[PDB]
Amino acid sequence: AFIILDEVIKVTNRRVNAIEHVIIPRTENTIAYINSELDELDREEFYRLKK
Amino acid sequence: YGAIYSVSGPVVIAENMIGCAMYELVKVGHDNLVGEVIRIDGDKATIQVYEETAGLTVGDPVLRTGKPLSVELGPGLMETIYDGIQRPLKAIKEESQSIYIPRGIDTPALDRTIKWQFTPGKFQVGDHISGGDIYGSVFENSLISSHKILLPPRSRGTITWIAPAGEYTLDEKILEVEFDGKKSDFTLYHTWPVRVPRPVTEKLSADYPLLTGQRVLDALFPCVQGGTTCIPGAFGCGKTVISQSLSKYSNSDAIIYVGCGERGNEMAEVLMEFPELYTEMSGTKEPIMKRTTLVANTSNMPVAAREASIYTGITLAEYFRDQGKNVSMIADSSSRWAEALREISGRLGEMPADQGFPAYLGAKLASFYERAGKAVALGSPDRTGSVSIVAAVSPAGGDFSDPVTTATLGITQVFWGLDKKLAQRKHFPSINTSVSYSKYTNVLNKFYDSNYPEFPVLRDRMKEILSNAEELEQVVQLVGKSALSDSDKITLDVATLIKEDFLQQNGYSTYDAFCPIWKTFDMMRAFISYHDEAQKAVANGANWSKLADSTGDVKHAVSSSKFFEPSRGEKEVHGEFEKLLSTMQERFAESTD
Amino acid sequence: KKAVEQGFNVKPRLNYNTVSGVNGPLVILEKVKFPRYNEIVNLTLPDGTVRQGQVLEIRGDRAIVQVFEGTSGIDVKKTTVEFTGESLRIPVSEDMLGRIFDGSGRPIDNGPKVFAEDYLDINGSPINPYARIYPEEMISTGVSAIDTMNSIARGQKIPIFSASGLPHNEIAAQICRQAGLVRPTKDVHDGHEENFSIVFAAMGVNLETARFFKQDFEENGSLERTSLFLNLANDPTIERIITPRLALTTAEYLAYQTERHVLTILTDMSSYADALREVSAAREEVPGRRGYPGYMYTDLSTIYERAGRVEGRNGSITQIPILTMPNDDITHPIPDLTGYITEGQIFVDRQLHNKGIYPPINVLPSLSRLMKSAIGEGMTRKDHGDVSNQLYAKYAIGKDAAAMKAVVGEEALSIEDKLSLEFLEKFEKTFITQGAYEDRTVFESLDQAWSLLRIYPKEMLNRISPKILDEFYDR
Amino acid sequence: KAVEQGFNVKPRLNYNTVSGVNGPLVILEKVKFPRYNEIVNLTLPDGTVRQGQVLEIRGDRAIVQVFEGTSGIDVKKTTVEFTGESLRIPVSEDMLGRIFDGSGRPIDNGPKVFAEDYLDINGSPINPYARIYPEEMISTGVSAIDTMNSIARGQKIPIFSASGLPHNEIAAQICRQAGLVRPTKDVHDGHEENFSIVFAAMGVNLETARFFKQDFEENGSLERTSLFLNLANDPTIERIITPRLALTTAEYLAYQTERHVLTILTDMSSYADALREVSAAREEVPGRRGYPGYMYTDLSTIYERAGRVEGRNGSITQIPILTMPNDDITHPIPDLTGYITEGQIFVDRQLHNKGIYPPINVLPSLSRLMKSAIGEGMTRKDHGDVSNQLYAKYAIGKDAAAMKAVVGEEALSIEDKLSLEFLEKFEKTFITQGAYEDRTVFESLDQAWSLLRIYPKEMLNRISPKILDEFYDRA
Repeated sequence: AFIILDEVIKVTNRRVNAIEHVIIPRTENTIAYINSELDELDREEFYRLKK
Repeated sequence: YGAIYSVSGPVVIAENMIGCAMYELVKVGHDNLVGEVIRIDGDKATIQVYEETAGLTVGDPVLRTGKPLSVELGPGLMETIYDGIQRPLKAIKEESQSIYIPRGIDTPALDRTIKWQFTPGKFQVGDHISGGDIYGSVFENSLISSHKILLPPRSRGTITWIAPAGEYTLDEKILEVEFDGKKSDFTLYHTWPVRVPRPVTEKLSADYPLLTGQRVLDALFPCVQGGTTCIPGAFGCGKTVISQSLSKYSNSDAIIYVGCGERGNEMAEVLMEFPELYTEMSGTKEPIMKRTTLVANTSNMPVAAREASIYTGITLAEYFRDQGKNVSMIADSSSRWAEALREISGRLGEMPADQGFPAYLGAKLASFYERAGKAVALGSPDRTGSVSIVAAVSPAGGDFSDPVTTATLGITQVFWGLDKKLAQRKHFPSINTSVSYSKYTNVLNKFYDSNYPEFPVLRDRMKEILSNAEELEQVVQLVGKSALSDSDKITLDVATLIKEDFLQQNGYSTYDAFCPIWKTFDMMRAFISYHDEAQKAVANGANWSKLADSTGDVKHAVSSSKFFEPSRGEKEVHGEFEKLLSTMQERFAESTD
Repeated sequence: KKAVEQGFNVKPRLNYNTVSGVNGPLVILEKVKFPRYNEIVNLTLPDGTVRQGQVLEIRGDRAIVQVFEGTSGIDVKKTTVEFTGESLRIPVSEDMLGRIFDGSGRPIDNGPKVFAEDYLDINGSPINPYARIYPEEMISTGVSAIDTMNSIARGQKIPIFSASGLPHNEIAAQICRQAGLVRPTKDVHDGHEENFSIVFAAMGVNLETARFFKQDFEENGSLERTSLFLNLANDPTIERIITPRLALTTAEYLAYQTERHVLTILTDMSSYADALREVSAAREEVPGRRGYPGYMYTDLSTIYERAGRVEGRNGSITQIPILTMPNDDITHPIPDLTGYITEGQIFVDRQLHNKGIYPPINVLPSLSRLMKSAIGEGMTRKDHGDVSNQLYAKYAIGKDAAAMKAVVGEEALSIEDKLSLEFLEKFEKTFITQGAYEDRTVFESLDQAWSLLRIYPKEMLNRISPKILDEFYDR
Repeated sequence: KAVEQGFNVKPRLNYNTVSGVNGPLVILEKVKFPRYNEIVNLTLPDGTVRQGQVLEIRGDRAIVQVFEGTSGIDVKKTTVEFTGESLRIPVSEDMLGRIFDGSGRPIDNGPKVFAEDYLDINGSPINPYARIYPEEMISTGVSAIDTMNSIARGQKIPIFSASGLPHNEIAAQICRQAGLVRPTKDVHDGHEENFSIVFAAMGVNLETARFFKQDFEENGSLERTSLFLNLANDPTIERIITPRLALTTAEYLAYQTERHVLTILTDMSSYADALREVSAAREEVPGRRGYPGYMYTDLSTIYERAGRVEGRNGSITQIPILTMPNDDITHPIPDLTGYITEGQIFVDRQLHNKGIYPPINVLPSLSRLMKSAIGEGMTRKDHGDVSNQLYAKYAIGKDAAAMKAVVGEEALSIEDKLSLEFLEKFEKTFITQGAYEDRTVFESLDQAWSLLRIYPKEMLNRISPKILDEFYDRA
């Protein structure tokens, strides 16, 4: 049980501190940076078209 | 009349076009290219040319026909290959021996040299005749034995002369009606605008199942004769197997294939198997081509032809629905149609809605899809037809985020979604059970109660088992199979057995090319019986590992139930399935003690 | 005096053949005389067919008319446009109930015209905030998942979040079929002084399911309380824009002039949003977030806020918008804005739907923000709130215990978890699982919930008040 | 027949009426009846002559994209001469063994092409009824292509790659060891069996142009190839016609001289960049990422010039190479290429980083007509089953590797451990191949079977029991 609990707690701590704390910044990058920039470039191009 | 003022790609602006109307076909250039008016700005009309626009000069004539983009409907429509504008490819190749399509070729869509055996209908001289009335019949194929000649919709009058029985070419006068002083002559064929759906007296509720033959479709997500369906465009999936299955085994009296946005070689595909596929439901080995007309539209053809491919195909399907024939339309990729719409809107300088697609994308897919349902055909005699629209969608990036699928999902009652986890593991037909759906399950309860009373119950049982095991698998993949109860292990094993031996279908095997609905129902019975007996036995203390090892024989029997030849007949196959069920019950009763 | 209409006046209409251009779904006119911005006009095609059009733009002597049912067949030479001089007023009467209208206000039940009591203008003025009063009584639905645990008050605006293929249309049909007032009384709610009504609006609804709504309402007797507003997917887009406005104008008329309690089901709000985006891009506006124009929070607000109960009128409007989440996410603009404007939401879950549970209402995410105002002693039963709370708590515990069932094993769970697995089983497949035609009153649903809660012991039914618990659980 | 009617001299209008210069575009005034797709020759003040193409006409206004760039063009003194015809490339079978510029001019110190006909650029479309389905697999020698994602004579299959990856090496290898599994073998020299090559370089650096030239030198394939080298220092707008020149000459040889042409179009991304530049100069409606909305139609007009035809025993096999700008297949260039081409060969950065050559990634790569070029009469009867099994096991290996990265090796099942072992032996022995190692499809199939023999026969579920029983024990 000590071995199993150590492995399980290590996995849980890894998920809390590295896995989730890297997936969340990756998702934040993806949406907030790149999807917003692509939408912004579409906005600028379509606004130039309208002009 | 008019003269070109501007050319930039397929878009042509012609001046002195003060009389032109919206979506009216015009003859652009000295070659008389086919094009339709898209915008009007006074005397200037924007025209999208349906053929190659190179070589057009400012000032050459543009004569306006006065008719919108129409499709010729009549005998000779069957067994024929067409493009989006319905130019007969075979007739084009015989008229001009060139391997290419000549620019401005104007061969009639339906052959004018074939003499059809015309049998006059009920109506006689002096009888008032209305749109959709069958005033005669024509023997077209050995399979389409009675091609009924309908009076064109939006046309009526008192019959003054009806031709007697005999052989008539497509251009000879058949019926001469008198409306109010204006007198019209009618022939074997008539033209109908591809944009306007063909009217019917009443749209019924599509309540009879369209048997595709794939077990996952006909079992979990069934479609009906007259329904609307979305399929992924990935090959190996239903994109290539379900089309052949519907054309070869389904109860459709006709098939309309619309290959818009098709690749060049994948077009040459469907032009060689279709002439070499045969039917058995007619009582004789007859080619499907007698039931089928193709609208071939490669990707290098003009974008406007790509857009018009779907419309001409659905108009042909409507025309054959108006004769009381259940006709299935297969659209190769409505995503390519959507891209054609996007390109046209780009050339027109319209503001796009999302990811560049035109704002009216959903409206156009709706106006196309709702031309499907079961209907009571216009005019007399009373008759009923349907148009089962079976339209495939090629996903973008492998997700449903693309606007085409999002707009499609708001219209189609049946959506057979794709699962790349199944596609990558080569588990065909690879339909995503979690997200695929069919709103025709409730309508089909009437059919099931008459034929297979427990079919909805077993379908719901299988869906429940698959969902429960899916959540169990997503838990296991992080935790493992150690801590699961025996019942959870049975759920997982039964769902794996289902996915591998009921949902999975070869399609290229004689025993499982077309799984009949009775065989599918019996297989659902067998699999649900396996799950039920396993759960009942484990509830009585039996260890799951020992029970599995002692019942591997009946597990293999359930697995190999799919290997039964459907050609052996419903009686024999059902008897053998009953034998399998009795064997399973006996074996589980033995091993539970 | 009612005889103040002064409608006997005759207003001649000008018809112009001076069409200057055609651009997609809109027609430009070159010499209009004093055009009105939102005026409805009639186009006479050269073939003789007549089409309606709504003016979209008015420049100096120039009016841009956006045409219903497309623009095909229009030429700049022969077509004529007749200017009505008024916006899309709709005919309203106390006997619009039992009538099925197109999305343009034209009846489609083969009946006669509305025979208006008044031609109430569409998209009417906003309710004065000083006139609003807080919702105070429960509107029943016959669905246990909604009645017991997500109770809807009489002025609440609560959407039903869903997705493509989920049975949200059948849930809407069931609600329209079984909705009503809760409290038993000496006189029935079908009278002339305590009456109830339903306005059902379908936008972009498929022809199959539109026929389903029509047949379902005409056969189950709910039609006499229902004014149905069908709009097919192939119907005009401007018609889709005006359909919820027609429904809410009728609901406003009934509730605030006839003094009825009106429930408004606006099914397929996402299809309305798609139509709104199409209309926005028709005016060369540049699309906002996710292609949807950036101003629809205002338009959704105008649709939603036409609800609630008011000071001087005994009537009320309750709205149940139904929107399909595209790709099943809340971050999408439509569910996000609806959550901004509406009180709470009902969730239809795909996971529950695949298990065969109907209605597949996932109650853990679904919330009625002002449920507490719909429940009480004179409002349903004194145990409604704490029974709902206990059901939510035990259902969440059951879901967590189902997670641990495959991780620590069944026997390693606590006694509460062993009870919670079977409570969740009985809950989902007996209480949430309700037949499409099973009408459960709020008290029947409450005592079914009690029968589900009678398996637990006294000690850890801790979220029920000890007075109610000691009066209901122990017998 | 020998009718030519070429002896018809047509005098040419030349215009001093240049109106303006906008990037690659030159706009002309006062033009007498301009042809839409006409080719013009505008002479700069310094005396040099540059060739352009009319791109849009409006009455007397013509818009011309100068292929050699617009540097030095002067409104006062530049004279543009109107040919009255579209672009036509002089074609003859002795184009083989010649190196051409991106505009068709020879750059091998040789003379101009002694034309037998002036075939139109972007020639007329092939009637689909006259096409023949390509079902003759060619053994490219790459086990990552031969076994799975195989190519037939006529398939349009591109190589998807990125910056710094050895796509040029893969294409050179395929050109080096292309050949049928079951050739006709009716001649002692294979003159009808050796593939003719048409290599079109579009804005590509001199190092790899020299690489391809030297590779064709070393294998004697220069006398069977025609090179259209448009380097990076060469003008950008000239990259638009280079693929069309290459495809027109390929059509000449394949459909008129009955040759089997293997067309290679490297950096389709550079061609799409040139299209984007031209569209941006045109102030057009931009599609995704700024690329023109019609880029699908242009890419299709390029690619679809392949396949076989009914009466002529030639073929065109396209292997375009496009550099995915940021390793993303969802970019507009590869995405639109995928919808036109039959599958693709995917060159993975990850596999390249591990030293695997060729770094062909199995999972994204595809051949949309492999299923008909393999079987009993062609290649071997285990081909389809072993290909499907290898693909499935590779996908399972990737998933198991992800899990092992997350939850370690020990927590994996025997399925996953066998999957990792198969994946590593696969990527290091089967996918990994010499730059000059010509593996016949049968050798690759034997290697695939030796690889699959890692798995027990019971769990090779994607192989039919007949094929499994017949081949598994043949060690």
